Order: sequence, then C-alpha cells, then structure tokens
Amino acid sequence: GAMGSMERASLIQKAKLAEQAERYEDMAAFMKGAVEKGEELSCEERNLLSVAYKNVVGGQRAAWRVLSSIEQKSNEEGEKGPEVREYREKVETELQGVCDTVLGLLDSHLIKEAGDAESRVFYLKMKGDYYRYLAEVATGDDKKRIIDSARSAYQEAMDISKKEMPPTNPIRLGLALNFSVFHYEIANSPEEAISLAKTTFDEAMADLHTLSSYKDSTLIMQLLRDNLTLWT
Amino acid sequence: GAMGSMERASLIQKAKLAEQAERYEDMAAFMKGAVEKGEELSCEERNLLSVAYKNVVGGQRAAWRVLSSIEQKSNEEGEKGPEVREYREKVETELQGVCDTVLGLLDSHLIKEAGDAESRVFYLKMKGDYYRYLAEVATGDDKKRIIDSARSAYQEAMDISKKEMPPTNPIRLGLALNFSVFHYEIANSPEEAISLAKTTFDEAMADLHTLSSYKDSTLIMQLLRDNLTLWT
Repeated sequence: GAMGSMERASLIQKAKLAEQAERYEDMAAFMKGAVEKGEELSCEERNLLSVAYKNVVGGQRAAWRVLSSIEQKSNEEGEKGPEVREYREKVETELQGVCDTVLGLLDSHLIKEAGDAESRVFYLKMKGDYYRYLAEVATGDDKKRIIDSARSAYQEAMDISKKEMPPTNPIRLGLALNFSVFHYEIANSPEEAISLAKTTFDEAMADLHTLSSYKDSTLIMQLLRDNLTLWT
Repeated sequence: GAMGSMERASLIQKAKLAEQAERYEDMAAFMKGAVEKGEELSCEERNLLSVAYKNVVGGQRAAWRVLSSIEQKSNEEGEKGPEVREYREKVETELQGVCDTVLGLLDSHLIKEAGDAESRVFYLKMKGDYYRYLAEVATGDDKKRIIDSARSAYQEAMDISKKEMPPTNPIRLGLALNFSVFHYEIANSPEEAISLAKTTFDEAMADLHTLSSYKDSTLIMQLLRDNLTLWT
C-alpha cells in the first residue's frame, strides 16, 4: 500500500492534521492505512475513521443528488444531450468505489466476533450505512442484494445493542435512527420505520433522567421526532 | 488525454455541471480538456477556467497555511516528530503540481500575441497569480526565478491594460490590486506596493461617474483601501 511503510502512530497523527486542514480524502487514506496495520482501533480512532469516510461519501452523495435532480428536470419536455447522465454516472462510480473500500475494511479488519459490544455495534452500524449508501444509487437485482445486506447488518447491530446498551446511549440511538430511515426510505417499509422510531423515542424518554452525561442523545431524539412528523 | 475523445461543447457543459455540484477538481479537468482543443476561449469560458483552478489551488493554499502555522508552533519549545513537516510537504507538492498545470496551459495554449486586449491581459494576469502562488511556498534560487517570472507577467499585463482599458474596468483593477499585493507580500517592495495602489485608487475615483455598469469595480476599490490601511 502507499501507507505500508509509515508507522501506525504517524498515520493517526497525519489523520488528525488532515482533519484540521479539512482534507478528508487524505484523512481517509491515512486512516485506512492505520486500519490495515491489523490492530483494534480505540474509540477515538474509530471516530477518526467514520468522520473521514462520512465526509468523503457525504460530498459525493450530495453531488449525485444535484445531478440526479438536474437529470429529472431535463427528463421533462426539455432539452437533450447525454452529458448530464454521463457525469452523473461518473460520480456514481466514484461513490460506489468509496463504499466498497469502506465495506472491504469493515469485513477484512474491523468486524470481529470479539471486543467491546460498543465497538461491535459501531462497525455493524457502519456496514448498514455504507450498504444503504449503495442502495441509494443501485438498481435491479443488485439493489435487492444490497438492501438485504444493509438489513442483516442493521438487525444484528440491533440485537447486540438492545441487549448490552442503555436506551439513551447515542450509538444505540443513532443506530435505530438510521435503521428506521432505511425502512422508510430504502426498503419501502413505512410501517416498520414508524414503530421502530416510536419504540425508540418512548424507551429513551422513560430514561431521560439517567443521561444527566451528554445531550448528544437529545439531538437524535429530536431527529426521531422530526422524522415521525413526516412519516405520520 | 482523458478528455481527448470528448466533444469540446460537451466538456464546457460538464464544466458547468461540475460547478453546480461543487466539483472543482472535475470542473478543472473538464476545462483543461476544453482548452486543449486548441480554440480561443470566450469571456464566459475563461471565467469557467479561472474559477475552477482558483478553487482547487485555493483549498490547497489554505491547507498549506494551516500546516505551516502548526509547523511554527511545534517549532517553538514543543514537541517533536517529522509528521507535520512531512504532510506540509505532501500538500506543497500537490499545489506546485496544479500551478505547473495552469502555467503550462497558459504558455501552451492561451497566451498569444493576438486577440482582444482584455483576453491578453486576463491570461497574463493569471500567469502572474500562479507564479505568485508558487513564490509563496518556494525557497532559494528557485524562489528568485519565480519572483522574476511573476513580475514580468504582471508588468506586461500593466503595460497592455494602462493603454487599452478605462481606469474603472475591473480586470485592470484586479490586476493592479494583485500586482501591488505581490510587491508588498512577495517581492519585499512596500514602496512600490503603496504607490501602485495609490495611483490606482485615485485614477479610478476620478472616473467613478462613468462606471454607472458594475460595482464589481467598487469592491476592489475597497480592497485597495483596506490594503493601503495596513501598508501605511
């Protein structure tokens, strides 16, 4: 690899520099490099991983949306030229590229039957999310196999978290938020989306007295609310 | 090239899409492709060129600054590790890469003894600016040769513009602003910086009654003011 001859600790340091310079591509390559060393990431390191990929794939999903949308206008009685589909396709391909990279890392290095339950859940949720990102652009039988892959990752995460985390823990909250958005927006399951977000909001309300140590929990709870709004 | 088999008109279109998706790298590759077709750019096309490169080199100069600055803190009684110099060097190399690309295009395709005076000035100013960007990171005799290159491009631009453009024209204004900043910040010539910005502000004030058709002219005039502030 291009990062194979660099010390793990130096890779983490350069990830942190790249974040500060706002170089998410770089930040992401440095973190991939660190992961490939074959050692468990800490909590701080896993966040550095997801923040980096999150931003990279983030810019791509947003450019895709801009382009898909321009490609629907131009699909409504003008006028012509394939350029916009062509470019939309170029961008789609990059995005599939990055998701396969992330899914590769998760499957090759991070997802294990061992470790903390908080980390097991963290990675399985990330698997869920990267499949979901693939599902947003995929078609046909391909789309079908991805949806199932997202579902299995998210479900297994849910089993682990419902058993081993308080209902207020923001990983478990983020996970259930993401899963419910998957049911609604990807899997065509508004019934399942709604009862998940409901169960999840309710069970956390019942405990709001305990989490006083973050109100990172509360932003997600508003998102759950902001969501049950449009879905009902 | 990667753009060699694409139609010129399609390249322009995809530049415009890349701008809207905020993909300046892409936008820049598409415009380089269009330039390589060997045809004069219009006014609209030249702007598409500089907006694209401007943004690419812009993000790099800003990451460089973040890193150079962190590299001075860490150069003041802690602590150690070469990582920050290493990364700063990686980023510097990318930036030199893009400037050489732009200077190549200008020299190979755009700078001509023929055409509009507005275009001749536009490209020579751009040459000035890309050398100046190189000067900001260069050292030693290399730095010396670059400074002279910037100077000659900016000077020749000035000769053309002082003769063939009204004192209020925002290209001539942007050019003199940039040249004066070069004298101050790159060439260690505060005397020359000040008298240029002065002459340039004054001569435009004397004509402010004519430009009523943009007040793009006026923002630059404030910049000239905002500058004569710190320099005196």
